[PDB]
Amino acid sequence: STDNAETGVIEANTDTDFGELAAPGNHTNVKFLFDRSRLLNVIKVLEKDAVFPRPFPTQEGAQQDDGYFCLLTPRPTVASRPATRFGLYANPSGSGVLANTSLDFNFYSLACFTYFRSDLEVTVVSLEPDLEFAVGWFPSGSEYQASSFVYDQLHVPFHFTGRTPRAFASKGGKVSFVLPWNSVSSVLPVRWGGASKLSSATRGLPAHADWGTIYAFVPRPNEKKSTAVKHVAVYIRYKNARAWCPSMLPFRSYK
Amino acid sequence: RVTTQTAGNTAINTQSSLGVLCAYVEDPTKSDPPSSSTDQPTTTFTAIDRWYTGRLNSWTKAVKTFSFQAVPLPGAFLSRQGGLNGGAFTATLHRHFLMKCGWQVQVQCNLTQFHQGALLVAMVPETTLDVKPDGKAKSLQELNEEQWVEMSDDYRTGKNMPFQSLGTYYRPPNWTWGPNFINPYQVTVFPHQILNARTSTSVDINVPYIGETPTQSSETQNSWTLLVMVLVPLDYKEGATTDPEITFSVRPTSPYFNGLRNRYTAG
Amino acid sequence: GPIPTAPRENSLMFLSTLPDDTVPAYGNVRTPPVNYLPGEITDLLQLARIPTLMAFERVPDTYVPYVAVPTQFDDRPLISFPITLSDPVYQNTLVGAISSNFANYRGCIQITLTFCGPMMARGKFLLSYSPPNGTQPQTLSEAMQCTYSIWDIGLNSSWTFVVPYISPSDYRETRAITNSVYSADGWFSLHKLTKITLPPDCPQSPCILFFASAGEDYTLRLPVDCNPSYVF
Amino acid sequence: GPIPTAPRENSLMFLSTLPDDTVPAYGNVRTPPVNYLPGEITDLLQLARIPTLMAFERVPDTYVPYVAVPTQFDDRPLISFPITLSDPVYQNTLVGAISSNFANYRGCIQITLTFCGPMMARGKFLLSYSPPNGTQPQTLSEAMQCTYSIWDIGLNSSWTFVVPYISPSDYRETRAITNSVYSADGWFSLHKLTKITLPPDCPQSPCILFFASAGEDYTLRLPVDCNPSYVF
Amino acid sequence: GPIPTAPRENSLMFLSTLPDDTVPAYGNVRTPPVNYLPGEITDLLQLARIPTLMAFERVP
Amino acid sequence: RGNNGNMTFNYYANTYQNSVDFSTSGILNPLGYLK
Amino acid sequence: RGNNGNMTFNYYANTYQNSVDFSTSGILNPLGYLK
Amino acid sequence: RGNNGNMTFNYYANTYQNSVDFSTSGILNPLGYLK
Repeated sequence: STDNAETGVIEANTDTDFGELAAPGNHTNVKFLFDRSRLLNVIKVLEKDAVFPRPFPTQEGAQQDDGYFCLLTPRPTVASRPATRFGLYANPSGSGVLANTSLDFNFYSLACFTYFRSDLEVTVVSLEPDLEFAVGWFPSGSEYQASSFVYDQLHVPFHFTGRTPRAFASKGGKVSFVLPWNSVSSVLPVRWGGASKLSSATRGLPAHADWGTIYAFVPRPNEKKSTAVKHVAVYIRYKNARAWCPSMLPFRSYK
Repeated sequence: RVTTQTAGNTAINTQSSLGVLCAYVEDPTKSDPPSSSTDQPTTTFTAIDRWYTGRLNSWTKAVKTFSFQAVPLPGAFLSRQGGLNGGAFTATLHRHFLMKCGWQVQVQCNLTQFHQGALLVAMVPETTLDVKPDGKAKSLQELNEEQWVEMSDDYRTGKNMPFQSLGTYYRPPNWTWGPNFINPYQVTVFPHQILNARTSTSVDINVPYIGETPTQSSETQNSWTLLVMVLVPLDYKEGATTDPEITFSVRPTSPYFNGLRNRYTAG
Repeated sequence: GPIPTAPRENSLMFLSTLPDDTVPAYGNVRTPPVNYLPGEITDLLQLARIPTLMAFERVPDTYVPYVAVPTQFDDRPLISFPITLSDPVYQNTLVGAISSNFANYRGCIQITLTFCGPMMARGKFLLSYSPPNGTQPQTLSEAMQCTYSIWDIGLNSSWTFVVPYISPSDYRETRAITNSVYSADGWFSLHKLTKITLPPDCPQSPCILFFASAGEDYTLRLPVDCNPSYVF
Repeated sequence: GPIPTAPRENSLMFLSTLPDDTVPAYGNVRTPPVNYLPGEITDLLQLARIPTLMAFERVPDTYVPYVAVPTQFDDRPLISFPITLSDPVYQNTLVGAISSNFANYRGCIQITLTFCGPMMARGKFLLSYSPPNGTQPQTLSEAMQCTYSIWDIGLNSSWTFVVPYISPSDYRETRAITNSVYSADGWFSLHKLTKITLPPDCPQSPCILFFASAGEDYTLRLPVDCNPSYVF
Repeated sequence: GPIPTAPRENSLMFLSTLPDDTVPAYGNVRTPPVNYLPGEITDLLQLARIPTLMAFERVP
Repeated sequence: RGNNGNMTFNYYANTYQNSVDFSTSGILNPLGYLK
Repeated sequence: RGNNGNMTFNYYANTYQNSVDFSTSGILNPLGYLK
Repeated sequence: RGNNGNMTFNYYANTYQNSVDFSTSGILNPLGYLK
């Protein structure tokens, strides 16, 4: 029919040309679609007080504990820090240390807007049989407390106690709870183009776009360290999500 | 199809026009002062309530499909790109810390009926194309040699945006993706108009203010970016006409300013 | 006193899509208002209703989104493609991208065209839509009998062709594997009825742009998992 | 009969901040009344609103809480400090100590001064507040353009300077690590506009005392863990 | 506060004919109507009331 | 109706418990009529 | 609203269940208006 | 009042839940008055 699509705003079934007005029969709603769990990352389990990674760039011969901790955000991250370029180690054995990375494939498969906001609901699942553990979390912009104290000649890491929530699960159990949107920024920028500092900043790297941080540890004294490593899984959900402006979608190769 | 819009002491004429695209909401002009500060703000006045004009590179047959050029806002004012000179607006910008404003632009071309081709212009929000992959803004001298940006798999995948080097402690990963890819086939989602060679000459858009905070820093914000891309390569009979030119006009709307101080300096 | 109870067979189970809440841990937190942000989204159909561009293989990357009219033809449509949403031509369109993440769809697809060439040219085109058959129709004589329409170059260079929805079932699958009647729904083709008259001094070979989107009665039902292939 | 039930996935869990009570073990106990004790506290902001003293490095412990005016000057403020609550100067003030245990703050800081010297002296001072910039302003000419005020020695020897709250976000972080725009908020400085006239027989070199506190619209949001460093 | 309770002797049991429902996992799904199909059955006695044939050994 | 005993309380909503068809807007009948 | 089935009883208070913004005191609109 | 979420039902009696003193029969006041 007559129209002018160069103007952009085109008009708007078969009743117009030849109709059929098939009756309705809301599964695409933003609030409904995003309410379901999905894996985020897999992390080790602590057995003593750890040293948080230093900010980049990290020089050779720097002592720290890497592989633990994990942010709560869909945007790409590296070494438990915000990042922009997603990457992976597809190459064979090399040298140095390998940096853990994460990303929300399912979220970005339909991330067709710019700004987002919702509540987060976290849960944790163990992997090794009959494993006992616990979880700890702190808000954005805070810091992880190091060092340990002595009780009856046993070194208890400080992270056993704090004003932030703690969770103890029975042998072979699971954890779950819901946290509030606590970042300073009003909404989460899916893609950004600003700078966080007046000088020496990196374009397009947001500062406090997340929900917090999480870690896992065993309720034992530091005098009972073991050798075999342990692992833990993490899942997240979104509650009352909202979107605020259109955007693009990931490109699909034509190979 | 003949209308003129008057603002301040300057006016613009349109021999052909379809209308004005109002973007997300009706009446983008309406706005309110921010809420993340207390000091009284500075508002609009006649000195800044007017248009501004600039120039772009020429269009040549050698250009292929999907090539593009970008003009960040308001960073164009600060960089003096394309000869644009904000004057009073730039002077006021350099003497403040917080800003909030809309935008309203129009682009014109001099295509004649004896030419075939198409152009697409849109206001892509929250993008970074000006910066080189190294992590430094493209200089005015560098922007001249290359008149149009060549589309490539790297840009399509967003694999070459600025990043932070890890350091000798780690091993270099293989970068393969980033959240600022460019998808040419879907650029029409943002407000746009098709500048065909046989239907019209001038296009225009009206956009409101957006951002993840009620106000953004006035020295680094890059909310809106003006993008022009070529769909159908230019072609014409030899000897008729050569390489038309391009121009554009800008005008802020209902701005606010906060945080007075001396002139900005770096180091 | 204690209330008698009997735990069921599915206690201590974890469901990834259970419609229920969880206990709060750090409640009683306020947040800044967001009434200043315009353009809130409510349903992805709003984005699905926006036109976008298609792709084509081009002669022997080469995936230009337009088709160029040749000079001499041979009893064959200029371009034709199936109506299966898993087809390559629908890959990057918003409708195809969104639908690929759902199982069932329902409604009328919408196709829009636009001409790009010299003003003083003329011509006439024919658009066709053939439901499923044993063999894809080729000749103009065959095409004419099925549903069709005639497009005439004039002041307005754009035209919209609405594909009717006919199928033996209320819903239809979104991706085709066996090409059963439940997924495939025929073909679409473009035929040059006349010969395009290029005015003097206008060089040659105009081009046509394809615009596709969803109709006003589109719908999707069942969510599914995604393909992370785009990360590699 | 028994009521069917289904325990959830998070049974037998212990939360250190769960908002719920526990079963009593030794209830039904009375206690003596406490209506005789005056001065009950309800909110720590009441204590946060009380002025206190600051610290300064002094010339080469040496952390006297006052600043002494020199005789000859050189185009530079007598004392300046950032507006980051993690700065050393804010360590022992009540506002700094309390805020260090919370994540986000909001409101206007308050600064108060007082003069200590001979009665029959005279002078004039200038106070400045510079939002974030590429370089900290130094000269009086620069300082004058920004927000400022002039203090005159007279019958009243005390003055209060209110630091306005301007930021791109509703809330701000309490401790700075990267010095991002979300934590740092500029600098404060003191400049001697004139030369202080010491009356005869009054020896020299008066002193100034710094008083800091919280404004009337201060606020803190998120509790956090503490630092036990004070025990060592 | 917590409500006291006492699980019975037959907890965590599975019955193949227990008259009770189960928690939904993928609810909120609509289906096409079936008002166009005639001849709905309600009780198998309707089919039981229909004559049929018998069998007999016949001579060897 | 059906092998369902509970007759006091349904926790989850009907739409989330059972499917519903979308609108398009003793005594036993015999399966054979002989005019 | 949302993928929530329970419609009979909410135990914890709304303020402790969901965040709330502090006061400062079918039919689908199109995202583009063309005057 | 306090970090308590439940607002529907208290099982045990108040006397057995919290201590009680036996009878002997926004707006914030300032802790200092200057006559």
